[PDB]
Parts: sequence; C-alpha cells; structure tokens
Amino acid sequence: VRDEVAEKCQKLFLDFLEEFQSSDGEIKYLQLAEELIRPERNTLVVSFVDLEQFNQQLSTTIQEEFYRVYPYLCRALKTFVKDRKEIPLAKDFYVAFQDLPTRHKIRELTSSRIGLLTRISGQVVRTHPVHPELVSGTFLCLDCQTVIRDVEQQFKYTQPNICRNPVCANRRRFLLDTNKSRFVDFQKVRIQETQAELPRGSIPRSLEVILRAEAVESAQAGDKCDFGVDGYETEGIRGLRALGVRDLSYRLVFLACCNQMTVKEWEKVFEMSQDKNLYHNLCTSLFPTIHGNDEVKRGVLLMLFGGVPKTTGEGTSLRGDINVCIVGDPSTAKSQFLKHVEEFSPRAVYTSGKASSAAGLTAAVVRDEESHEFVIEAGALMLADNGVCCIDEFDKMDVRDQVAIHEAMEQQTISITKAGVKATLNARTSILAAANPISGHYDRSKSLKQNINLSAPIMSRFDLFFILVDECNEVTDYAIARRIVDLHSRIEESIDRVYSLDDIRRYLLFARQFKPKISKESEDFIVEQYKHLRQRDGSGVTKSSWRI
Amino acid sequence: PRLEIHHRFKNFLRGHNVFKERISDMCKENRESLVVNYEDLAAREHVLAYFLPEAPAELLQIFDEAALEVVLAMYPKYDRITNHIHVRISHLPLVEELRSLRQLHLNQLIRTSGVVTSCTGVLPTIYQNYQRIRIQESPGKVAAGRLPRSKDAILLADLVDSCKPGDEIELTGIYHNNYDGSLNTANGFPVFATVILANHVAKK
Amino acid sequence: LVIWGTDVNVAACKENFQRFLQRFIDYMQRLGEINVIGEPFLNVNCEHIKSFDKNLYRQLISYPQEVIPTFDMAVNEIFFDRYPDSILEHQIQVRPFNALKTKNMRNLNPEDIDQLITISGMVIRTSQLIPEMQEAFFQCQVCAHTTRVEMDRGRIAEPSVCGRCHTTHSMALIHNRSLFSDKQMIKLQESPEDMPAGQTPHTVILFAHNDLVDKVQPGDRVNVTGIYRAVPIRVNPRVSNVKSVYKTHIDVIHYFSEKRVELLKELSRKPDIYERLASALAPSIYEHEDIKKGILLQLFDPGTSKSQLLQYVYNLVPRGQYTSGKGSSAVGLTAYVMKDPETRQLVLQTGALVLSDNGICCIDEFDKMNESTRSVLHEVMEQQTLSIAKAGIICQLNARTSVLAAANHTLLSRFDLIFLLLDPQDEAYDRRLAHHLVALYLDMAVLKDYIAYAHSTIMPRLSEEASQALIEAYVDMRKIGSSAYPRQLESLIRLAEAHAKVRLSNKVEAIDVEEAKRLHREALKQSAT
Repeated sequence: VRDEVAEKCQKLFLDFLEEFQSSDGEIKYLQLAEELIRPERNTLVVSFVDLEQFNQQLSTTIQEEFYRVYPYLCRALKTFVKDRKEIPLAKDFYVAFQDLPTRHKIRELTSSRIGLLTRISGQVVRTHPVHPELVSGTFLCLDCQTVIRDVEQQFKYTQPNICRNPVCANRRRFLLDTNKSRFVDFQKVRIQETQAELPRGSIPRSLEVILRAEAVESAQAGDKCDFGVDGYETEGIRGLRALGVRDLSYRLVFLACCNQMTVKEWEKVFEMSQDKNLYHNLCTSLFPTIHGNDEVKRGVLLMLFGGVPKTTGEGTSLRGDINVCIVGDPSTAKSQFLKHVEEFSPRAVYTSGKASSAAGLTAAVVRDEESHEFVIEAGALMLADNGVCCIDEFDKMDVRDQVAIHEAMEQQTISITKAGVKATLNARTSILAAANPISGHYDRSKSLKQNINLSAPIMSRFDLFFILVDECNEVTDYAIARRIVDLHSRIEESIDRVYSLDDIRRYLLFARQFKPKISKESEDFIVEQYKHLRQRDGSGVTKSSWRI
Repeated sequence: PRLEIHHRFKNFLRGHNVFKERISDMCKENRESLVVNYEDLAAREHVLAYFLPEAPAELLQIFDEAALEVVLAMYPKYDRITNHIHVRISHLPLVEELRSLRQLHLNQLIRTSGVVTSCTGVLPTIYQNYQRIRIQESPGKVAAGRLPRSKDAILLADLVDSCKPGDEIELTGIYHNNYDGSLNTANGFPVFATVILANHVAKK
Repeated sequence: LVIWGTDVNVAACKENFQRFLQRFIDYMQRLGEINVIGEPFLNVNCEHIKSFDKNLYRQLISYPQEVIPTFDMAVNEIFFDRYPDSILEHQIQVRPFNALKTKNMRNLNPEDIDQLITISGMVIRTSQLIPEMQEAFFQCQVCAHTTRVEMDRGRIAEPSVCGRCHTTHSMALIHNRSLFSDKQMIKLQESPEDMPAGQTPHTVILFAHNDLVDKVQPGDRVNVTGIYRAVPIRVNPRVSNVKSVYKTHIDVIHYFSEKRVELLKELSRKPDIYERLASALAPSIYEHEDIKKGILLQLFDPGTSKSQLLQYVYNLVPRGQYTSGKGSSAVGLTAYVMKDPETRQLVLQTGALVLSDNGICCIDEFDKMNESTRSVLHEVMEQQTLSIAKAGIICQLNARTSVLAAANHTLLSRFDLIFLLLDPQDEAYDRRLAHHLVALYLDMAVLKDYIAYAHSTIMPRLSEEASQALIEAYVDMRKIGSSAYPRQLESLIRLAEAHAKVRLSNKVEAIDVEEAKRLHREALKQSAT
C-alpha cells in the first residue's frame, strides 16, 4: 500500500496543484510560486474548498492517509524553483489548508482521532523554548560504514536498526555528520481547552502540541489556535519489549502548522438602541441584587464597554480599557458580588483576589532545568486578554504582581526577564478592581493615601475609584435585607430582569462594532468643563484627593 | 566534497602579490593566524570563495592544513614559536544580522555583526579551547526595539578576548546547525538555532 | 465443541435470550429507543430479571465475557432486524447500574475474577488522559510487506505481539486506521463508612475504557459496576521468573425505617429535642451545653472536651475529617500538591478538605496555622470551593462542606462558630463537674438517621411566616449599641436553616428562627467584650 498511496496522490494532487481559479492553471500557481522563492519562505496553502470539488477523497484520505502520503508528496513538491539542482539546498517547507468544515474539542480530539487532520482551535498555554531536532540523517559506524540518511525524526533519540554490517545499530554509533542533518524547528506547548467555552464542571486540557517553525512566536500562553526492513524478525522474539515504544504511546500524536434571529435580536437591540432609560434598563439586569451604589454599578456597567484610539501620534495605540476600583469593607459589603456579577459575562477572568499562592503571573518555563514549578502564564492577568480581570484583595498583591500590573496596565504586556531568558507579552484587557482598605472605613477623615493602603503609582493609574461604605441606615436598612431575604426567598421567586443576561452580552457584542468619534464642537464642553473641573479643583475647594 | 583543492590551495598559498605582501606583513610578529578577504580569494581564484557555504569547515581545515605548511616553510622560525596556525579570515559580504536569520543560511561561513549581551572573557579543554559570548544587535526604534532572539556565539581560541562587552562589532564565523543540545550536548541560537563558529571581529 | 477455558457451549443459552429480548415486555419500549433514536449501551440493574430465566441468569457473572459479546451480538441480531434503516452503527455494550451485591472487593476472592461486580467506594483519583495502543501491523522482509499483526483479526492484544516497527503503528496507525486505543485508570477507595478501624479498605486499580471515560470524577461517590481483571506479576519484564500474584485491574462497565420514622415522628413531635438531644448530645460533659447545641445545627485549654466533641462529631458521622495545624498544614486538608515518585509526575495532592465536600471539618490548633496556609481558609470559606491552578490539573475543588475547630484574624467573620471555654472559677461547679465524673466513675443511630432523612428529604422555606422576622431581627441584632447587616443574616438564615431541617417541616416561623437569635446572640455575647 505504502508506495501506491505515496504515488497515486501526486497525480491527483499535481493536476489539482496548478492553481486553478481566476481563469486557470499556470498563472495562479506562478503567483504562489514567485511569492515563494523570492523571500525564501517555502510555504503555501491548499484550500479544502476546491479539492472536494476536485476530489474530496483526497480531502478525506489525507485524514486517512496523512502519515505516509507526506514524505513523497513532500519530496515531489520541491521543484517550484523550476530547477532540480536548487531543491536539495532547501531546508524545509510548511503549508496549510483552507476551510475544513470542522474542528473538534480536545476531548473530541480523541484516541480514535489521534494524529489526524487538525482544525486548530484553543488556548496557547505554558510555552517553551524552541529547538530544531533532527528529522533525517546519519551517525553511521565510522569503523564500518558511512551515511544512511534516516535517524531521530520522530520525537525519539537515535534511529537505524535494520541489516548490519554496521547499518543496524547492533553496533556502536554516535558522531553525526552535523553538516548533514534535518534539524528542523519547534517548541512544545501545553494548549489548554478554553474554559470560556466550557460547561462549568470541566477541568481543562493542556495539550502538549508543538509550534514548529512556521507556527513560531506567533502566539502567547493564553491565546488563539490559528494553525525494506530486516529479517522477517517478527513479534514475540525473545528480547523485545514495548517499554521502548510506549512513551510516545503515552503522548499526543498530532500536530499543527501555520437570519431573522440576528435581525430580531438586532431589532430588540435596535429597540434597545431606541430605548431610553437604557442604563436602568441595563443596570439591574446586570446588577440585580445591590442597593445603592447606583453610580458604582453605573461605571462598572460602562467599564464593560470599550472603545480604542489607534496610534496616530506614532506613540502607542492609546487606552480604551478601564481600571476602576471599589473601596470599602470586607467582602460581605458585596464587592464580591460585582466580581461575581461580572462572571455573568465571558471574556472574564476571576481570581481569589490575591491571597492565593497561585504563582502564575510570575512566568517561567515549566521544564527549566529538570522540570520547573513556575509556568509560562500570567493568566492571573493575561488570560483575560480583550476581556477583563477581576481582582479582590488587590492589597495582597505584595510583590509579584506588585510592579507587574504597573507597566502592564501601562503597556499591556509582561516583560518577562530571567537573565538567561527574557520576553515580553501582550495583555490588552481591563482591570476590575476592589480591595479592602487598612482595616475598615476610616476615609471619612483620613486621607485616601494610606487609607487605600496601597501605592501611589497605581491608585493614581486607576481610571476611577469607587466606594462601598457600610452604614446602619434604619431609614433604609429595614428595607435592605428585606430585599436579601426576598433574595433568599428562593422557593417561590425568580429575579425580575429588564431582559436576558445574554442579549446584553450580545448587545455589548452589538455595541462595540459600532465606533464613535467627537465633532469639531464637543471638545469645548470637555474643555470648558474639564477647565471648570480643574477650576474648582484648582481654586482651593474642599478636596477629597489631589488628583486633577 | 572532492579532494584536489587541498594540494592546490597549499600551492595557491605560494591576487597573490597581496599574499606575497601579506606573508611578509605577518611576519616576525608570530601571531598564529592568517587573514584573507572574500575579494582576495576570488582575486586569485573564484573557486575558493565558492567553498564558503559548502565546505568552509573543511576549507578552514584546508586553510589550517596549508597555513601550517607554507608558513613554517617560509619561516621555520615559527618552529620554536607555537608551531601552529589558527586562521583569522576577513570580510565575507552579505551579512545576516540578528533577524535576517535562516536555517537556510547555516553550516556556512558568513560575516555578520552583533553586540555583547554577555561575555565570558576571563573564563573558558573543549570549553577551554574557546569561550562564550552572548549577543544581540539592534538600536532603538519601536519595531527594532522589540526583543530579538539573542545571538550566543563561541570564540575559538584566537578571536578570543578581542570582543569586549558593549562592542557593536562585526562577527564573521561559520554558522553551523550543530545544536547538539537537541539531546543534551550543546547550545546555539534561539528558534532558528545555529551553532556559530567564529572567524572575525570588529573593534571597540 | 466447547470453550473448556471457560466452559461455555456453542452459544450455550443464546436462543433463550433472543426470545428474552422479545419476551421481557412486561424492553419493548426500549428495544426501538436504541435503534430509532440511536442511544446504544444498555444500562441494566443488579439484574432482577432472575424472575424470568435462571439459565440465562446464573451465567450473567459466570464466564459472561463470552456472553456479553453474544449479547451485544444477540441484541444486535434482533435489533438490526428491528430497525436496519436507522442509525444501526451504534453498537451496544451493556452498562449495569447498582449491580449485584458486591462482597466489598476488600473481601472478594483470589478466585473472584470472571465476575461482574460493583464498588462501594470513593474516588481517590482519575487517569487523566492516558489511553493506550490499539492494533498492529509490522513490516517483514520480502521487499518488506507491512504485515498486519493485531490489525490481523483473530490475534490478541498481547504484550510483545507489538514488539517491533513502531511507526507501522505510530504513523501507519494514522495511515492504516488503528488509531490507538483507549483505557482509563482510576484510583478509588472502597470505604464502608464504619469500617472496623484500624484495618483499611481497598483502593482500586481501575483501568477499563469506555467513553464513559471521565464520567467518574475524583472524590466521587459510587454507583459503579465493573468486572475484574488481573495479570501475573513478572519478577521482571526482562525475565519470565514469576511473582505469583496477578495484578488486579478492573473492567469498568458502569452506566423498619417507617417504624423508626414513626419513632422519629415522636421525636419530631417531641418539642424540646433541641434541648433533649442537647441533653443527649456530647453527654460526656456537664455545662457548655450551649456549645453542644450548634453541632446538631452544624450537623444539620487543650482538648478540654474539645477534640472529644470533634471526635464526638467524628464518631457520630461518616462525612467529616478530623485534623489540625502545627504538624499537618493545609496539606492535611488540601494543596498537598505532589507526585507519584514511582512515576515522577505531580498529583492533585490534598487532604481532609477534599474529604470534606458536603462534610464537616474538624480542625484544631487553628491558632497555629500559617499564612502560607490559612490563606487557603481565607479563600475557601468565601468560596466553598478551592481553585487549584496546577501543573497536571488546573482546576477548582468544590469543598461545599462545613467546618469547625477551635484554638486556645479579622476574619472570624467567616466562621460557623466557636465559643469561649473560660473558667467559671466555681469549686461547686467543679464539684458538679467532679460529680459528673465521679458519677462517671442507640440515640446515636437514631440521631444518625434523624440527621439523615432531613439530609435526605427536607428543605426549609423561611417565607412570610418569618422571612419578615429576619428583617425584624438583624434590625434588633444590629441596633443594640448602634454588625448584622453583614452576612449575619446569611448566618442567621443558616442557623434558622436548621430547626426546619429539624422537625421535618419545610417551612419556618419566628420560633425555629428565634432560637438562632439566642445562639448568635449568646455566641456574640460570649465572644463580646
């Protein structure tokens, strides 16, 4: 089988393989070709679209024949230069498909689906350094013979064990013609099953799949996947054991490479877009079981909502995200709620605040030096990229986050540094914040400074602050937990919404695709009032905190 | 990978007015090295500089094989001063900088440049036959200010100690893929791993 | 024609069972539900069917490894003839539920192998993902033909049947459709909950596969059926010398009282069992009855009656776990994260708290806890689950439990509640205490079910009967010296949760809330200065 399948494909390939659409044949292939030789990238793509028209069997049997169709179609491929003498100087290639109709979960990437065709969706996690182990080559026994061009290749250590005199490795062999080797390129990384898709009781899945050369340095831990024999010596002969064979059997085996309802929901969103009171129509649907603090929710509502400036001063592209705090009593004083409230949303990451060993966001490679505790993941912060981070207990950030957020806020990145290793990352997401003060509400007369009980250069950085002061207001408080019991009143009650806690998530889906920009006028009232804001604040008015 | 040029090159070491003028240039000095430019070889014979991607490693052995001969031949005074030559060849055009790097471009004698990120100037016989220096390139710009994969090069016993920390200089060498750390026996560049052997240096 | 290795005739009872599938009728609703909907994988019970047919039956456990196939055939003999124009590629393999009365695999024989069985146990852990090889092919050498081996049907999943040509799986397996197999270890724990104690039960070498993979979780309670397997232990894989024990591992193939109640009903009718059971509870000691109270609710000076009480709780209860600080850190509760060094791979190593989900924690030495630990409890109690973001299993650990302890940190706020064992400084009470000891020198099992049926059946509702009263209450509880507008309410309801978890009444009033006032009050008072 191995030979015909190795060959019969090429014919079905090659005729397919001269770029077809927009007239046909040689012209479109040459664009792909001339695009290839000139930067010396050696990479292409083969859309699954045209193939299943041409031959879906190819489009299928790939999955059914991937693992020996490769090294021949691989080899026939390489005369794109239009010259066979310039192909063996080439080192390797990497290609891709287009528009496989499927992907699968990791739990759906099963034993009965190992190795197969991979549409590649998930979570970059726990990266590594990157190495070109050897595909093919020799170390052939110097005492008796020279090159045989096959050893290492699979994840393995040495290869060749068929038919000595020295050719099989029932004989010494180690020196490698290092000038002659397919050291290729890759790292191993522990791609997680995205919890943001997952049904609560889940426990995610850190798939140790590789980013080889073309897949390389394009991602960061938390992020997208967009990728003749011998002798008749048969089984059962004395001396053979499977423990030399199993460690891959212990592994991954695959790898990767680089509407009425719409309108109806839109209509209700349009109606909602027509809807006045929309904050209140929004608010309690998101903030059902808080009394007072209507301001505080009001921002946090908005804190959900983004909007970015690009770079046009050649600086950074400016902030759109928000960093605001709620300050006061002990979680019961529900800042917990808000952290919990937000969870009724995805793109949403949730700490145990800070008092949490959970050493992630002190990133480090997990096989530094024999196997390593600190993991390449600031999912403490990173993992909410273009989401939001929600942190209680922020005062317990003692060190490792302490400076960390400062730049990270400021720069949306994590400059990793090890002095044998070093990196920087990207975290474009918001920071929802709340932390208790020194021991309680004392800020009525004490300065925020040290009443916040945190460091100026971040409290300064926080986009806003807010408060949840506790008070025994019997004028209200008779009614207050009157709610809460009525919130404890499960047996016969359901919490009234303005509307779904989904459509909102689709509103804010609908909301941020729209964009905004101010008129030639609107700046004035910014200015005249920012003035006036500073003006009263600059004139000696009764101050709460010198910020301005 | 044939075998005539060894003997020829040993005779090509005997465009040659420069050699006749360079052999006199180095000298009573006793510096244990020999320097040729990519123009100097081709000025004599263009077959020679063509080896530099294909058999530079052997060409170094050739050049070492021949440089021992004609020089001790020309000057047996060297018979009592180290009786050995370890060549120091000159520029070799082209230059692959720090992110121009390619698996394609390896196992090749090239010129490039790079700047000390670290050095082992006073410490290292394999290790003692050389030392290490860790390297990157770039200046500040927003795009170039992005962290590059640092070069980590080795200085084979003759270019040693001429590089100093902070040296934005021109590193010529052979650019091998012998990253035998693949199973725990070497170091090399990051992602496009290249074990670079070293051949020339610029100044502080 | 026979299988002397297991003594089964040629199909030997088959044609009794084909009619059985049609004769069971009162299946006949289920017989089409498998083919027509497409839901294979039968899920029997401890097979009660034995009222139908014993010769079919007695075999069920007997050597049925040669029968379940014939079943999964014989069903399909009928089922494919029933609805062949449905999704008939859904082959059926049975999956019993609450199977035959296992003899507590602790006790099962060396014999007891070809035996359908069930656990009465608890999970220690799962495999997480490690399945295994399926089928072979080598290459030989007449111009090397790639030779089916375990791809060859009729051959065996042996060891050493696959001793060569790994790519002839390890690539070809993809190229030739044997995509590797499938099996899931688990470490469980048999635990009868009132084991004799000391002697200890049997953990499990579970291995078996099916895509019921992972539908048993760590810490899980059992409803689980399986079948035995084992394998002789080599002195070495390098040799044939024999450790003459077979390495057990199990084919997962899973999916009076009324009179006592009437007595309970009298106890339920009885009006002051909160006092009477209190008079019964922790009876070992004289006063501090007030302390003794909330254990019932919570059920619902060193060791100065304390571990005793906690041991009274320990003794009273299966669901709980006693420990303490100062030798046993959080690790004795949780976050003992560490490896199987025989295999050198991290494990979700934990402790009593993982033993404690829907349980009651008996910590001591709470003063002695660190900040490297006890920040756990800072986080636990505000969760009732524990985020373990770790090497092999990033997760969180539902510990939806209960706790109590005592010691000799701003977050007493959380606590269930503990009290002040102080000195009455009364010789007479000592004499009363002495008399309690000098005098010293059933109710439980009733209790044990008293607590239960409410944990089985009862669900309080604090509605406008007394939902108001809480509102009336924390007003009264906050105001004296005006905090109870904090979760004290949520504690108070968690106290008023009890008396209606007592009494088999799912509905509450001021009394059965009002008691909890005194408790939290006296608990506040005794804890107040």
